[PDB]
Amino acid sequence: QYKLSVVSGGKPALNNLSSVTGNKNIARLSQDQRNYIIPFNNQIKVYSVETRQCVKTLKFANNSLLSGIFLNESIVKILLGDITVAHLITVFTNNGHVIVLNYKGKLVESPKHFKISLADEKLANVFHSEGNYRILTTFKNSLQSYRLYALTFDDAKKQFEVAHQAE
Amino acid sequence: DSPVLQSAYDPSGQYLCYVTVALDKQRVGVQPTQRATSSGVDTVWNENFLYLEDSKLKVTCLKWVNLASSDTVAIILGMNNGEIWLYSVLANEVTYKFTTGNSYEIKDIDLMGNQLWCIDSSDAFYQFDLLQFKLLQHFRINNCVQLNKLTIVPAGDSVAQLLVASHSISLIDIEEKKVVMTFPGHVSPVSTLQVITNEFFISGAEGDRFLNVYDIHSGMTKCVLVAESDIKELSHSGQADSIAVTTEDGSLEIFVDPLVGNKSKKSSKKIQIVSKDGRKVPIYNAFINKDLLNVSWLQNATMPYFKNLQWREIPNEYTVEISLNWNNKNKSADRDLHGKDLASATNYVE
Amino acid sequence: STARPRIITSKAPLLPQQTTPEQRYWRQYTSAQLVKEHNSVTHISFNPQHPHDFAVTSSTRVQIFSSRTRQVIKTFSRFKDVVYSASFRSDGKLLCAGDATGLVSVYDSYNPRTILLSINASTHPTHVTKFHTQDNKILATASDDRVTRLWDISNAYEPQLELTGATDYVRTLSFIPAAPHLVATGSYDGLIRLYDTRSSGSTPIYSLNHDQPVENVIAVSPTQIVSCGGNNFKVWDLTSNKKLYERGNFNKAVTCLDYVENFDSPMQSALIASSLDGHVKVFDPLDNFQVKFGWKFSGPVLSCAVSPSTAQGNRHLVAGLSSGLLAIRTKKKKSNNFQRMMRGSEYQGDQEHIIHNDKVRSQRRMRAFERNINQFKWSEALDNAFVPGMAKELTLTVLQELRKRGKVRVALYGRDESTLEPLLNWCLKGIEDVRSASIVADWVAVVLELYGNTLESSPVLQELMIDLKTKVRHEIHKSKEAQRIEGMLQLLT
Amino acid sequence: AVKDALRLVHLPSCSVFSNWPTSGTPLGKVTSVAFSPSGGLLAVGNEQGKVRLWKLNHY
Amino acid sequence: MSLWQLETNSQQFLPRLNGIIIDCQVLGPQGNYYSLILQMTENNSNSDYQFLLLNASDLTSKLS
Amino acid sequence: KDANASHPSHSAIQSLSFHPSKPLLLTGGYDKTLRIYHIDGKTNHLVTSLHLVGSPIQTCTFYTSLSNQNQQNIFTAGRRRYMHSWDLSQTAKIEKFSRLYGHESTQRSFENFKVAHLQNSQTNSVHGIVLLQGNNGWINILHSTSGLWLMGCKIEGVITDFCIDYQPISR
Amino acid sequence: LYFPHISAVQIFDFYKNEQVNYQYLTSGVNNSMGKVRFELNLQDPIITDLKFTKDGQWMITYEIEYPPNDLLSSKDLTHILKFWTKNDNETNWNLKTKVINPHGISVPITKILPSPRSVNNSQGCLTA
Amino acid sequence: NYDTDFIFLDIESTLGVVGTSNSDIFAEQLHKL
RNA sequence: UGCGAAAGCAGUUGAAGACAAGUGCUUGUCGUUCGUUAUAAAUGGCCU
Repeated sequence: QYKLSVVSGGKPALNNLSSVTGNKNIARLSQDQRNYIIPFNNQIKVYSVETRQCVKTLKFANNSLLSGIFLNESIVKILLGDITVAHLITVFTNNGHVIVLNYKGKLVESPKHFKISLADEKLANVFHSEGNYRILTTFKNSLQSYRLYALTFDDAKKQFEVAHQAE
Repeated sequence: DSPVLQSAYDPSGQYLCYVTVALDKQRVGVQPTQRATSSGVDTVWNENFLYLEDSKLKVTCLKWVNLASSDTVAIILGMNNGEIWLYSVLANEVTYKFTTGNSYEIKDIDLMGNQLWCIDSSDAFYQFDLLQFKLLQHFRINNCVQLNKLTIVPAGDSVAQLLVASHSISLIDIEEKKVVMTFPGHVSPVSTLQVITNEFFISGAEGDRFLNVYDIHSGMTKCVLVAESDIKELSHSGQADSIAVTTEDGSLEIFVDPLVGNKSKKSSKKIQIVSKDGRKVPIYNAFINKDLLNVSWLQNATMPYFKNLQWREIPNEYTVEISLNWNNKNKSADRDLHGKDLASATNYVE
Repeated sequence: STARPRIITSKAPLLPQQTTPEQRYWRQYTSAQLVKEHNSVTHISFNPQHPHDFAVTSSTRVQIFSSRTRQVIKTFSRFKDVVYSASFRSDGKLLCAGDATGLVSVYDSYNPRTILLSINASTHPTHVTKFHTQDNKILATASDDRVTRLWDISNAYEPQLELTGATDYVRTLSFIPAAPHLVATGSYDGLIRLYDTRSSGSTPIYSLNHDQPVENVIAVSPTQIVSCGGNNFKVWDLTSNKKLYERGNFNKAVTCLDYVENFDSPMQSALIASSLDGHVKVFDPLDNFQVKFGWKFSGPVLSCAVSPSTAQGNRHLVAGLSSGLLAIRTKKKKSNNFQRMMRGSEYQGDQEHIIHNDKVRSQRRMRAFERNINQFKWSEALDNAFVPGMAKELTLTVLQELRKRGKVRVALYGRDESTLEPLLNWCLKGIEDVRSASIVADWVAVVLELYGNTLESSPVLQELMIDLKTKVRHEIHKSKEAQRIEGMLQLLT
Repeated sequence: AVKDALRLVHLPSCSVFSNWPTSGTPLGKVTSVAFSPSGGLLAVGNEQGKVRLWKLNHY
Repeated sequence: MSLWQLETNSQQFLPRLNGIIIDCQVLGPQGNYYSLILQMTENNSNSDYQFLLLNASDLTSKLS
Repeated sequence: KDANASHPSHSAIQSLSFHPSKPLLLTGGYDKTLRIYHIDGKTNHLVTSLHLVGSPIQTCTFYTSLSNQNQQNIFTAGRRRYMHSWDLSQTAKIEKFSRLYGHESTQRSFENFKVAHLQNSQTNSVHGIVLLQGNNGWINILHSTSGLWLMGCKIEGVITDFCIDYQPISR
Repeated sequence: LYFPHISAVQIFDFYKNEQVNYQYLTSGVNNSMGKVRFELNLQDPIITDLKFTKDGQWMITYEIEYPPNDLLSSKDLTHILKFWTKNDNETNWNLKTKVINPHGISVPITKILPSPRSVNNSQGCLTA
Repeated sequence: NYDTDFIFLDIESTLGVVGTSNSDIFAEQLHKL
């Protein structure tokens, strides 16, 4: 007769890492600057800046991959477009899962899931300028140490390779 | 009175080409009539325009090339230089220009497949081929002192006779190059010369409220259709099933079964557009296919808007209501009624 | 970002006898003028029409006072004996008056020289003369003959109708609104008698018993009539023929009574009733005829009147005293080249597609103490609290705000005896009030704990604590005493 | 300051045109002037609130 | 929120924000928007974050 | 045919401006209304109007970003300590510039202003700037979008008028 | 859905999953200034209870105001009870009445129960 | 809730509920431009 | 810190390591650990 179901959302997600300052905000503004993507603890909400209304919501429960992945992990960054390749986004989680999702449409049940190979490293941040990608990772005085890799996608193997640059 | 100098739906009735003046230069633009595409994608404004780089240069005639017939959709534009421009709307450029030897302006044009006929202000006929891009033949028929209108009778898959009118209407045989029959036309110059069916073509003149339905084979006036005001445009549905005429006062008159007291018939249904505040919005063109009617009006200054309505169910006297800006209090989504920011918290006041 | 909240003025819990919206309206009848007449002013009446002048009857003369000027503009002295009324007609063109001789004189209002009509109603005195409100042509007269004749202006030789049946003096006459045929008379028999002019008349349809001599009968509404006699006024319903309410808060015999409706007051309707004890009091018919205001005068009040509903100007409250005094209380109500150059300011965008408004409404100017608090001037905000001519409640707020902000020691550091005395002077007075007693204790506690050393070396401060000690001890006795009356009061219950 | 006080100057000759404006040209108290980026249209506003439009045929 | 103008060392202010500013950032090719994170430290039981996007032109909340 | 003939104005035409590319004409005046007409020479109908309550218009002008051609905007100003910008039909997107970032004393009205293009050479980016007239010789230069105060220019005596000239350097 | 945040009430729409309003329901240093250093030890009035009448036209709120430290009146809490209204179209609640120290001085209101529709048309409440 | 369903709040601030053709080619192309 | 009413009733606030300064010794500190229920102070105040 009765059934239990989650309805509303939760707190906005944040980069809950003490050392990083000025990089706490993970929300991104689209390239055309017409909508803002904010990750929550249980979804990703796309708000339209002009009308100030949530045009789209991507719930992790609705998707099977997101339900398995996030439902502990958290999004470490969102990058506009798709690295592998006009409304695509690439989500990097702390463990290393890379997920290509789409807003402005209907969410696909089989996104382009990938996985960066990290050896006892917690992904902390990623960034790019023009096609070039670097990833910062945390490894272990109560003070963490950081390592900086170069991330590239090889089309032949369809995998993300990481090459050490700094520490 | 209307910024749109000329307008013309495509044969399918899904896109409208209109010519307007920007400063001192005419620009030609195509807009989609339907609110949404068959795929369900919402229709959007088309900013691309074809500018005539010369102020003197003007468009005198516009004719669509049937979208289904040809791979690329084209609109054929007659100009006052005496040359015809074939315009591919997608490339937004004039692919080819048919030039007559003379410089007289083109009064009318018509098309049947590859055939293309026009008339100059010198009263000279010309024949052209779209596939071959050549001027086949040109001639002048005697007793055709003026020629404002040209229409080709749809007989089979070839052209055998042409309808022409200046103030009276004439039927001419191409091979014989002579008049066959003459119909007593209007006092004023003829403005519309469409052919409704076989042996029945309608005729209308400038500043006239009467349309004459003539029998091609006999030559007698079958009926005279009357509008409440001067007629500007005309659209015929099916095979004489319905006729819609855009009056000069901005109304639309529909004639239901005009070909079935009997001599003179009046329009059966009248359609108007009036805004919520009270201003009347004139209609400058319309299209009627089987059971739906497309009405076009101008908002802002030159922006065309469209509405699709099923004229069968509409009552006899019907006024479309449209929301146009008038004394709109300007609401910003980032502010409330009192101008306070939405993010701001409400203060405590006892 | 949000606009800064305004500092909220301190408001303690309500005390008894707060000002009411009805009182705040009637206090505005401020300007008081006392005029002295030769004899008691018996009747007062207001012209129904603009400018709404009012006529006072006193001794052998009738005077009309200007509403705006509040002075006599016309005088009717043609009467030889005492005059007993000055009512106007509904049109306001005529005013009728009665005499002790029994003669009824109708003059043109604002033309004392002309007499339009003179009627000998009876040989006995004619105390009441009133025009019929619905019908202008018919004039009513009541005399000591105990017959209330109904006259016609056209036929002045015989009355139209002679209502009788009263066994004592008839000094009151009323016309029921919406019932032109009905006429009400009140005699010193204590009976209010209703007559129908449509019928034969001369016999009342019914009589209502007031049990005391009736001094005035007034019709407040089409179905209710209020009659004042003896020491109380009672309101009767004609449909039920029984008294709905009775109010006897007066001490002497109520004399005159007037009713005003649909005027700009909070109360839709008002009933003013003179007392003969010096009191004229306002009652509201919408709240069961409960008292809402009052005035007191030097002597017994024989007549009262208030400006009509449509006064269209300054309102008036008039009271008439047997000493001959008349009391009036009033509620008062470039170049063409340049303009063509600057011409668009009047336009409000009535013909435009879009109207956009972003001007913020002008907020009330903030006071000095509020500006200092906003700018974090704790010490200067304290100084502004104790300045000459500062509202006591407004001084209490800044003290509470600084306490609320947690800035009580911070406001008291850079101070000596010279700049501490203003705070102690107010504390000497603020300790008495119940509202500011607790706040004074907090501030006086800190200053003692923060300036103990300065106290010893400064003599003038010392006396400020001797006398402050005296007063707080006095407040202790009052607070102990209030507990004792509390204890005994619990015993009674 | 005054009515009809508008002059067009040819460059680089720096000679004021003679034929236009004339005594009958309506300009009024000229308070705004604008040239179209292309097409040679001239718009003149005046204190009366009337924007009058001219076309230069050369352009 | 204080915008320090480093040329003259001046400063412009946006006060009475809903919470203390954890993070600031200038978001745009021309700095059209400012993105802020607010904390609302009154609630000790939880960390209540609020993301505010202000229009730099008139410092009004474009999206909270 | 007169531009204003379709929808007349209730004041003097204080400023006129042609759109850089589209065939639009903009009008303004102390009637506090911004009327845009579609100039064709024969009809000149009114595209849209915008009444700004309590905002007399002493100068108004179109502005199009030199890089992003799609960005169209209208700046209007009067004897007021603020300025309005209208980005370019159910509603109008209006922003008010009213902040001078510590230089309010030098600028008591926005009534005399002009818009130009500034190239940030250290990044080669181009953006608009709003130039204003100050109290004593001061010219205050603001960012057209963000409204930030960029630089100020000072001359001796009373500033009467100013203009802008562009000098190309290389490609 | 109404959340009694400290000294303020959040109105949150769970159907749309967005906040609709944030209103301050108490006096105090709420948004007058940003507290720093020792001012950060101050406690704003705490909204302890918040209830609606069955009709929904009236809001009943109960608040505790805490005195600042280092004063004589530094141990006497103040208990305030407030009644607010709003029309359905409006969004902001308007304080209509305020009761200072209900039930006595320094005595809390532990329970609030709005009255049923039968009695006074839900225009009443009980406090315990 | 005053309907049949019940709402509950979870300390992650999650509120759950317990309760009972040439033209067609042209139309695409014109939209792209 | 625990319990309770708000009043109050009981009970805590330890050790190691590293660093700085002064003179192996003294003091003060900790973006160091283990265990127990367990004054402040860089002239530095809120727009239009």
